[PDB]
Amino acid sequence: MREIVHLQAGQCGNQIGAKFWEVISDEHGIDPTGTYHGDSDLQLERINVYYNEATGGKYVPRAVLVDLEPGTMDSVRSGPFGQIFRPDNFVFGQSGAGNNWAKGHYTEGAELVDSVLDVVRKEAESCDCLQGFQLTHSLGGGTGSGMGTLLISKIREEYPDRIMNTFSVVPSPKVSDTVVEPYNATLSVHQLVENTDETYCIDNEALYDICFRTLKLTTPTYGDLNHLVSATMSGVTTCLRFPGQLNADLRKLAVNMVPFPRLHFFMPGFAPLTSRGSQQYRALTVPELTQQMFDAKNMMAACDPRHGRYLTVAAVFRGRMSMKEVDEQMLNVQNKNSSYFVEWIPNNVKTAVCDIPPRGLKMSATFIGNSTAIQELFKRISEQFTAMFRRKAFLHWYTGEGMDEMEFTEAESNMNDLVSEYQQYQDA
Amino acid sequence: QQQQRLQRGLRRALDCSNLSLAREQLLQKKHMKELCTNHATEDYFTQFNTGSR
Ligand SMILES: Nc1nc2c(ncn2[C@@H]2O[C@H](COP(=O)(O)OP(=O)(O)O)[C@@H](O)[C@H]2O)c(=O)[nH]1
Repeated sequence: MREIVHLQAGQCGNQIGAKFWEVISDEHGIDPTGTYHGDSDLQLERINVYYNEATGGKYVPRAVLVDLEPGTMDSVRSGPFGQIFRPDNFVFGQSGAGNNWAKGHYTEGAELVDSVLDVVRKEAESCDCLQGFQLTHSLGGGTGSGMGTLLISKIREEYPDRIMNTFSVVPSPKVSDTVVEPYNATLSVHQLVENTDETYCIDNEALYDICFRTLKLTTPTYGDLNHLVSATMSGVTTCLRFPGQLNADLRKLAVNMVPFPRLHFFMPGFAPLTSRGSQQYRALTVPELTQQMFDAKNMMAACDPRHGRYLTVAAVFRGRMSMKEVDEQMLNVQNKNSSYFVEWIPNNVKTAVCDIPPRGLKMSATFIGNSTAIQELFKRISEQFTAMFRRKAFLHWYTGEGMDEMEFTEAESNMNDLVSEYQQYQDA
Repeated sequence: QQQQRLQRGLRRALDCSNLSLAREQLLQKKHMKELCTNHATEDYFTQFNTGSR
């Protein structure tokens, strides 16, 4: 009825998707073998947003898992939930992407793309009324960035009304993996602004400071970082599956946070994150979810909105709760701080209330917020492109693949007006 | 005089029914306090450190 076709790309995308599907499948009560052994009847009525049918009460996801080397999805199949994925939905090449986006934008990923479009158009036309798609990828890779921006572009030219959404994993600016991550990440952003009209930013160093300083773990891992990418991700689609008092789909999220089609770069967060030994001391009420969700520390981008300006705000609430305390705190954070909120928009916050709490909890909350504090993400990635580029350093990897150097200069310059767009909403 | 005594009796019957409903509404608000309270069980905490990559 309101289906979501889920698209993944890369080593990030195959190991974010493998953990997110561990979250929905126990949210809806699905065992590791496919079938349903839940306890209520609300876990079965709206399951078709993500799952399909089979023989014998077996439900198989509407996912497509895409990569450019066969070794990445050997661990995605050997997982606790590896045998619930349909065997044809995995797409793999043989030669790698090599941390070079044009290898996967023109040569390797441009010949893998036409076998995935034969897959995504098979799982899209089985939807009775598809709401839209969803992508998770890393701009700093070669597969999910070189080819994942090709996969966006061939589904926005064909299906131009349904939603396209992106849980992008942008490069962290302080300490990151790969040296040549500027080129694969800067260049894909200019081909990302046209074709999505909703995009988040999940920086991997903004997941480390939560799982160390707030969750108070000893050895964090990537398995304890995909729990935070996923608990956000089900927390934006939760009224589409569980009935509540004020619903909001994935379409009504955008309507109240993108007022111009170049303004779709938000900053996620997630509120009830407490340490186990420090769980007894916490007070647990409504205004200690709106307390912790709006701290700049909690935020899942590595950029602060004290420097910037909350253009609009959204929030989704789960759990049976009281509309007086939901609606007064949202007013309360907004009235005190005039300098953090724009002029020319009177009310900046949207509210949604689901009923079913997440697994192991009674209440929760999720945040999506538009800012002009995310053009401080883009200037620090466009200072290290043009530092490296005007000395022509790594250039032979890229311009020896059939890619002009005038093609660099447009996404060097015409990307930068999007940066100069956001500072004119520092004015009125 | 008979009708005035009957009227006073009707008002006192109203008072008794209101008293019963007041005790039940106290019960309802005491139950409603324990829904906006949050509490995280051990399932949420066993969600962490399960994948050692
Ligand atoms: N935040 C996060 N980052 C990941 C995860 N898996 C890999 N990465 C990061 O993504 C980068 C590697 O992705 P990569 O393999 O290059 O992407 P691909 O080329 O598209 O397959 C590294 O910088 C890692 O730090 C994950 O589960 N979460």
